Amino acid sequence: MTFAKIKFSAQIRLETGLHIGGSDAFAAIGAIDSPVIKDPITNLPIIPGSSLKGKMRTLLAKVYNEKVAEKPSDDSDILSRLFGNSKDKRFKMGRLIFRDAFLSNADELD
Amino acid sequence: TYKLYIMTFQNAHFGSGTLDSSKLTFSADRIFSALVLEALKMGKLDAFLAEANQDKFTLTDAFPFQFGPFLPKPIGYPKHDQIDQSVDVKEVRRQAKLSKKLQFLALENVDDYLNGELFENEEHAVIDTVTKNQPHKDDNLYQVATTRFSNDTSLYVIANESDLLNELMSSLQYSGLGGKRSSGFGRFELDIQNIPLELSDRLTKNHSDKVMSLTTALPVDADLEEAMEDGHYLLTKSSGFAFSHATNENYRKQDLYKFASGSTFSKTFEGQIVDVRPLDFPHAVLNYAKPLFFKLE
Amino acid sequence: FIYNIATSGAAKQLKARSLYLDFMSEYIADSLLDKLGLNRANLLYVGGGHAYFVLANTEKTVETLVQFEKDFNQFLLANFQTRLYVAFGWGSFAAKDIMSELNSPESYRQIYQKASRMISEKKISRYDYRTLMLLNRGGKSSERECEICHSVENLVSYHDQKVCDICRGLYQFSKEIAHDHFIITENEGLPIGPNACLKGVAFEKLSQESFSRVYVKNDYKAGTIKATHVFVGDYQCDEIHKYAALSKNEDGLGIKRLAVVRLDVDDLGAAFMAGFSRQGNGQYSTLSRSATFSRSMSLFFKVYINQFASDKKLSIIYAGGDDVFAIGSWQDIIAFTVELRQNFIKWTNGKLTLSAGIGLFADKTPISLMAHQTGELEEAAKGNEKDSISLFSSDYTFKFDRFITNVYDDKLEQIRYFFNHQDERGKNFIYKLIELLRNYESEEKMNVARLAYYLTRLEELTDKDERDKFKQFKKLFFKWYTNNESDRKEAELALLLYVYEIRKD
Amino acid sequence: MTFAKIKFSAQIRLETGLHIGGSDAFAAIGAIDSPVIKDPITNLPIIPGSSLKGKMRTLLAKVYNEKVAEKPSDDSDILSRLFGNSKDKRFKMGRLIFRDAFLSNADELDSLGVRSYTEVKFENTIDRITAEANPRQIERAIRNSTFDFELIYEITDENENQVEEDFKVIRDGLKLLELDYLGGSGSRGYGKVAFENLKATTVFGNYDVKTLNELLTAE
Amino acid sequence: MTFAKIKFSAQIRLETGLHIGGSDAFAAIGAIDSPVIKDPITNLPIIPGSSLKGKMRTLLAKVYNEKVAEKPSDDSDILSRLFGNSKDKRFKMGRLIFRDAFLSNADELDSLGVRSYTEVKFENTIDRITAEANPRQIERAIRNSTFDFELIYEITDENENQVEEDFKVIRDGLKLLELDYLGGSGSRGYGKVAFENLKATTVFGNYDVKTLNELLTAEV
Amino acid sequence: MAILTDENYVDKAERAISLLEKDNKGNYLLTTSQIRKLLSLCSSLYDRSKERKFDELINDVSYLRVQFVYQSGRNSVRVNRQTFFPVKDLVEKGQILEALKEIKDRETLQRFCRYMEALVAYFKFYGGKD
Repeated sequence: MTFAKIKFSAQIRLETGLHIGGSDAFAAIGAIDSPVIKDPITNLPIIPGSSLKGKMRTLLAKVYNEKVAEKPSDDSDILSRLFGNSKDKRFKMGRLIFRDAFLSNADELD
Repeated sequence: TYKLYIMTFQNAHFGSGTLDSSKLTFSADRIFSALVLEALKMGKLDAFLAEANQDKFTLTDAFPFQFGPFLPKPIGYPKHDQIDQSVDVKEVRRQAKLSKKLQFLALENVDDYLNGELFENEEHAVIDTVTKNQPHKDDNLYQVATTRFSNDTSLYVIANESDLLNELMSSLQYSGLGGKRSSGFGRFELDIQNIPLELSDRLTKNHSDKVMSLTTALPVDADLEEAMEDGHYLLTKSSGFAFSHATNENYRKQDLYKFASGSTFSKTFEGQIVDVRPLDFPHAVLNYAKPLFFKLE
Repeated sequence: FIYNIATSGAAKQLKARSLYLDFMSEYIADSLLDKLGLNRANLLYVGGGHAYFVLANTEKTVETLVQFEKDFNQFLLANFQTRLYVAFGWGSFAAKDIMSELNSPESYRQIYQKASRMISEKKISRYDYRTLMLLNRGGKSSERECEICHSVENLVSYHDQKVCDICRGLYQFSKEIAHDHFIITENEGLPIGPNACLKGVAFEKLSQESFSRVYVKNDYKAGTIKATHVFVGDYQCDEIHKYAALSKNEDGLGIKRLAVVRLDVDDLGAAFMAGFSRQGNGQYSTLSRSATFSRSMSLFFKVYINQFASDKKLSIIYAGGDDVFAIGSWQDIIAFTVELRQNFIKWTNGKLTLSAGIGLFADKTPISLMAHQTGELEEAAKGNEKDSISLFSSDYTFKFDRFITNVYDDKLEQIRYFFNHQDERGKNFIYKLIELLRNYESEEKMNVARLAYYLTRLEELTDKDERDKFKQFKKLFFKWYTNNESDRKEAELALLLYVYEIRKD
Repeated sequence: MTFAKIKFSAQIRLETGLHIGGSDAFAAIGAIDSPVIKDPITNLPIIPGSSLKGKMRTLLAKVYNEKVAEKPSDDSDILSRLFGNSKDKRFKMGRLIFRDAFLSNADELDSLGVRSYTEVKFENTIDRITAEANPRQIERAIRNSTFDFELIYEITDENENQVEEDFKVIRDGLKLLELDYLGGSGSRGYGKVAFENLKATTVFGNYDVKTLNELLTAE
Repeated sequence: MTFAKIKFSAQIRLETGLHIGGSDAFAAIGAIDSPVIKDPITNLPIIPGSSLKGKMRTLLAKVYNEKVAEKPSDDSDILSRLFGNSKDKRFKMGRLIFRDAFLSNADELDSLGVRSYTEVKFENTIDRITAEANPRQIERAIRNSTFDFELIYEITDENENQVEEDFKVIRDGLKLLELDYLGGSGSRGYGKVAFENLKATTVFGNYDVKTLNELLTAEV
Repeated sequence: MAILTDENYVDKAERAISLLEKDNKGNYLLTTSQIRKLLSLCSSLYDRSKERKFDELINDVSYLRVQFVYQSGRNSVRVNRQTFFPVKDLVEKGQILEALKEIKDRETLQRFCRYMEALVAYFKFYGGKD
């Protein structure tokens, strides 16, 4: 009925390290390694909300579907209702908004 | 008869009877009314009226001025005595259409056109129409045509060197001329020049030879018959709604048929500052139809 | 007189005025013939207010000519003031100068010439001292005017609007255009002449009215009533205010704009005067050949144009002699212009060409402004050595055959075939294409670079199945852009027409 | 006190894209579905004086009109004595003679490196029940373009005691127009102008514009 | 009653890479991208007032409507009188004027050693059956960019309760824009904005905004 | 002698692009993904030259030259049992380093940026992939 917004706030702690990826646009002159995605200003590693949303949708698609799901637009009611669906007028805008995750314990790490 | 008043325009709308039309050049009645209104609003109306009633006063229709005084095509002188050609009818009709399309000659070649030479028009101004609306009741959509000049084309008028007329001209150059003057259209910048030596000897008021009127003039009844019995001319209507500060409602001022320019006549005549006010209304409307002639060959 | 209308309802007044002036010219011819005791056989040509007679050279004929001249000019001064003026001329000629063994081609033309010079002289010097002294008498205190032609004579109230007697007559006559029979009464109807008025009345009512002459419009059948047959171009698909909405198709495609076409055949007068003198060393110049040329021109431009307008959303306001004026949906208007000239070229065997101007306008625009802009475009087309078409601007002036062969069915067809298979991004790239086309002169080589980039980026964006057709279009458009300015302008016009066709708004 | 004319020279500098619009004959061929009004000759964006006059009158109608203005003919005396009024004796012709506005930094724009003097803004509308986006394109006179603004106020013997109130009205119109938009879809970030070098100079006759300039600029 | 105009001035500071987006036809000469819109003079990313107005109206339609709206013209009285309906006579002219938000702290960004004001985010899409990664790259604005945000509110014939309600609606719109994303692919971490130094100053007329400024600093 | 004049840089970009190296299948070895960083740096420097003086843009030109030199030798393609350097031959044939050396005022900077834009446009015109 009434409008509300619930903000799930958590801290993602890396048990092992994380290679999100991206291309060599912030790669150092001389580095041949595969770079991780970085903030254009602080050059700290980030976790883009696109990767979180994609992996969460792919994982939940093996549990809450009981179908084939050839394409993302074919997902069930329970998943297209949250994560959005481009081929359904009732679920074009999903109820879940992900946000880019930025470093917070840089001081502690130092 | 004395000066060569030039006025550089950038955007102007001289109505031809409807708001959606805009002529290239204004007639002498428009500028005379503008001067009368400027003198009335400044305070010195009677001085300008006394000057205008004198026979020394002169005013001509606006003519184009582009690196040389231009002039009206003489009506009735493509005469076959100097237009006889051996070309086929295709070229004859092409040159007749070109002559009919011509509206303004240059002073450097006026006599050349009288010799039978053929000339073409020149890029002076573009007649464009802009549509505007009234977003107060959201049910209005009007169109105004303008005459934005370019190619460094100005307009010129021939008037006497007088301190009053110069002052009224300088006050008029920041009041605009014709059309929606309080909307952008009509403004100009004044300059005062001397008549070129190839024009002052012909710009006349009195001989008995053939003289092109350079003004939308209406002869008095004494010499009207002699004017049309051996004359070539055109007729123009000076109708309109009389702008006045002493009525809450606009009144159609009396229609008037005047001889346009360049109407050729066998002799000179006298004009009239004619009252065209509707009946029973104290201050009148003055229509200036007074000749300024050009001597020809 | 026809095109000066300032208010809504301009449509009906416009068509009624066109038909009314045509009928006034017809009545001038008929009454002049009746005063001379002749008939329509002596009539060589009536059209556009221009008419020619062949009469007997006698002092009586000259006196009736000048008397009818004075009478009809007095009537026109009484009703239309100085707006309309009839001028008569006549040139005396002998039999010898119309043969082929005795006519001199100079003499042939000279026959017609004198009359033209006299008409021009009478047109230059119009009114005597009495007439202008009377017209300048003033003395009228009027606060309101007519809202259509701005007349002040005999204002009456109609639909909460002030109109003159003539405007009221055209208001009435616009509803009576749909009838086929038009009668000349003494007092009822629009004043067509001295003590004579025109009134369009249906057939079943014709027995209840007192008339002197009956005209039948667009009918080749000899009916029960002895009438004179006249032909006009009067196809009307719908009301003029609806053609803006009619441009849209069933799917909503098409700009909500109307168009006006003005078309003119070049050198028609030179065609009349010396078109036949080029062959046979001038022996083919007889009145018979000019008369059948007049009849062929009337056949093409008064009845055949009605079939050229068939099934099209347009109205032919004025079609007589050489001037054609039509208003409609822009697609049907341009279509009709193309078909009319193709059939004119086929009709005249390529001897006479046409110059056309097609102005594009919005809904509710004043009709006088419409006619003025379209005539300006027509004149701009006339300036391009004639045989030219000016579409929506003096900038897009093309040779007419080039317009048909290159613009409409060559570039526009390929642009349609391509972009009908494309999504929103490709259709949006048309605006970048047009902008590159317009800016070419300033930055020539940088612009050809930019165009190459845009074409191949859309190459890379096109699906694999549709890639090859894109390669074809990219090569063809690059060839158009780098060939010359003529193909550049033609491609720009084709893109403009296509973006007009697909517009959703 | 005798005749005078005072000219308010200024330089309108668009901070946001201006969309006065009004494509009729020349600008009608713009292929944009909303072309800005241009010069017929040089194809240069233009701010017509009618737009400035109308926007200034509608803005001052909210400040100097004690009664509700049902029609512009029923405007207050102060507004009708400057902008004019067709249906009264004294106020038939106004004291304000607006002028059109033409581009004056075209050479500066070329120096900056622009290719065209009118950008294309792409927008769209999102349906509420469905969510299909309908896109559209509208022209915009690019920002950092300057237009010459020139307004003349006439001082006449009869209308002399009202000079100060009139000057306040022009000030409050020019600085309201600096706060509201100038034509176009202004409620969506459009037509934001700024009057630079705002200077009043008496031109014909004589007047003490030196007291007016100090209260015109700055404050 | 009287006339007054109040200017809400703030700095839209992004916190994730905003991508409002334009058209590929008028993009730069660079490689494959979904470019943001840029000012033609300086080629810096901007936040047009149309995006802010649309997102604010859509978000306030979920709170101040009391009934679903099929069209913007079918909104409530408050949203109509604030934003404006073409189909309503009394609300034809909205009392809210939004302004384009141009880049503000380009000096600070340059001081931070940045070399471009727009970054390229590389993503991919993998099929659920074949797991083939089709790549893509899109354009984003830099994370810590700030934009000058100006919103002008006009007071005519409006009671004190009406102007207070409009202030509350504007505050809720700004809070909802903070809690939602500005235009772009915001379901995947885009367009998150925060309004800094948000304050209201009466630029025209005389109106007291001490309590409005206090509640603007408190609620934010 | 100036290597980039206002009336020849487009033609030079054409000649350079048409002269690039190729494999057996007739495909360009250079791709826009290799020169993306250089294109972005050139574009950013171009739109920074409009409102900022050259005397405080020397660092950007220096970095741009460093990046061109680096990307010339960083990337390579192994074909036919030998290694090709696409950006290196692009720089050598287009005389990019020579235009960079002659950048002294604003007009030369903008001319070099437009030359790079013409180079990429022409490279994409002749079948250059992404």
